[PDB]
Amino acid sequence: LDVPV
Amino acid sequence: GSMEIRVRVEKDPELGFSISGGVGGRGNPFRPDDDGIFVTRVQPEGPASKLLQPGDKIIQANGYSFINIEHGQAVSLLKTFQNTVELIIVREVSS
Repeated sequence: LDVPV
Repeated sequence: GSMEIRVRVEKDPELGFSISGGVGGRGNPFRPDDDGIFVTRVQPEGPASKLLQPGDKIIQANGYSFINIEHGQAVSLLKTFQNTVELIIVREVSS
């Protein structure tokens, strides 16, 4: 899972 | 080939991109062997529009090294910064 920043 | 690029992104209130990778992270959609922090998606009308692209490897942010940084530490840094974030990225470029 990628992480939105 | 590769190149380094300075990229300024102004939080509004997010950076408008996602990351994956890091030491202790689950890898990245781009390179099996690299423990680095990679940009994986960029919001098209978000703050990073036209400046970042999927596959960009973040190696510094506001003067903090991201080289072999742990996953949780990278997320913490990026989320904790306010206003402007000055990145250095490594971009792969077509031969």
